[PDB]
Amino acid sequence: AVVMTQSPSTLSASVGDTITITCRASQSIETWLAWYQQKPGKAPKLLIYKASTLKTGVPSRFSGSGSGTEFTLTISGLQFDDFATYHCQHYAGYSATFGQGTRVEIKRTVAAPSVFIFPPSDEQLKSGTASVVCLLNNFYPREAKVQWKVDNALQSGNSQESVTEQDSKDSTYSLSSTLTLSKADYEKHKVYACEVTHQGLSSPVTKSFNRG
Amino acid sequence: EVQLVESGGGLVKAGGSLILSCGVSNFRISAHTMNWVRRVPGGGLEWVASISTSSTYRDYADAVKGRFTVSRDDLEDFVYLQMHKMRVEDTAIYYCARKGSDRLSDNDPFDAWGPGTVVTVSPASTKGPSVFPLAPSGGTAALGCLVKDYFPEPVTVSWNSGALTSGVHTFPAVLQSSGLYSLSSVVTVPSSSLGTQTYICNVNHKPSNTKVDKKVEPK
Ligand SMILES: C[C@H](O)[C@H]1O[C@H](O[C@@H]2[C@@H](O[C@@H]3[C@@H](O[C@@H]4[C@H](O)[C@@H](O)O[C@H](CO)[C@H]4O)O[C@H](CO)[C@@H](O)[C@@H]3O)O[C@H](CO)[C@@H](O)[C@@H]2O)[C@@H](O)[C@@H](O)[C@@H]1O
Repeated sequence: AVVMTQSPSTLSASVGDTITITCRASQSIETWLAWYQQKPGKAPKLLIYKASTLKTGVPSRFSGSGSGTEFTLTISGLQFDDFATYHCQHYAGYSATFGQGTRVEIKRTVAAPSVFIFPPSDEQLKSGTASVVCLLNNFYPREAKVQWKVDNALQSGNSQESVTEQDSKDSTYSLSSTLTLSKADYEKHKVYACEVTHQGLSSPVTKSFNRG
Repeated sequence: EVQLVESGGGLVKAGGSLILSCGVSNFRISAHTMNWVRRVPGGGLEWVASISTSSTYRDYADAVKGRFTVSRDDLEDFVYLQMHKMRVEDTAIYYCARKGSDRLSDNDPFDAWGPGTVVTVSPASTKGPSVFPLAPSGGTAALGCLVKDYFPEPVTVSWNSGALTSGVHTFPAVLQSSGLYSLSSVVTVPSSSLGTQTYICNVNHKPSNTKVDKKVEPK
């Protein structure tokens, strides 16, 4: 019944900065806490255990502290390699509970996306399928909402989206959502719209097209 | 009364992997030599694997040897079958059985069987990515390449053989409800440079040995 609460869920920081990630236990867990680094796709890598014991090979810039309920991960002088997710973990004999995770990313200013809608290619249409694509280009922060509105009717369970990593130079994100319909379904409707909701937008942007 | 239940069957590509589990009722696995048998479409039965009492000895059919692994969980009464580097000929109904009698002997028949789980090995190991253009329309615009119904992880894309790098965004692949992947690759270019400049994506699918190039033009 031990509940682990990490804070913040997302930490925006610049290179060279000294940042702290807070982890909270619902009840006393003494020092049975472990910090892990996890980069997209790759498996979690153990950094600290016994709340402060730094594993062999882990840089000196990493720091562990705390006991009972309050725990702290400290990265002094941020390196590009340090930019990833951090998971705090209460490790018991035959059980464990993790934190929600902390995504440590590069801070930059709020940037509204450039939205582009792509109708399905005639080539694909002939093959019995229709893939309608929406692009959200170079936006900040990562949190963005996409809604598909076929003839004003909102869609659900036909769309699939994927997001790129933070840009090397500009520090923004890109999202691409693909609405997938049969040739038959696609030809029953006229107006295909993509409504985008984001922090850098005064109101949601709706990019649209008609069949021909 | 004695029952056995196999779980984990389904469809797999050639070269793939799939694990089958066997669960039981009204007896403990502990003292029984557990076995797996398959019914090939041809009609006959092929003895697959055998696991001796407390995993002492493990025997396999010649074809399945070095690809399959038999395992036992005596404490929770479970039998496992690991199937790797899977061949089309491995397509069969898989039954888990026990060597048994009223008094256990040194050589008993398969007195109890499970109902059977269906395992189907598809001929095609890799799929061909179908490439589609994401055709354009304030001084700047975007175009792209939709890499579809293909497989399997991973596909690489480059634009103008590698010449165009600035503005390029190649998105994480998305697993579609079919079992096939789909990804998009886009690039932002000025609206002016449309008619003049030529744009081509370079799709590289190393598993299937596929290399596709498609030009993105408006209308
Ligand atoms: C052997 C079939 O696979 C068999 O297995 C299950 O029953 C077990 C089996 O165990 C065998 C037995 O040892 C032999 C034998 O009794 C005798 O000739 O003496 C020797 C040792 O003193 C030995 O070679 O027990 C050993 C270890 O316990 C195992 O190596 C061997 O698997 O036989 C007895 C009954 O004879 C059972 O108590 C065992 O549980 C059942 O699946 C059975 O039905 C199968 O026919």
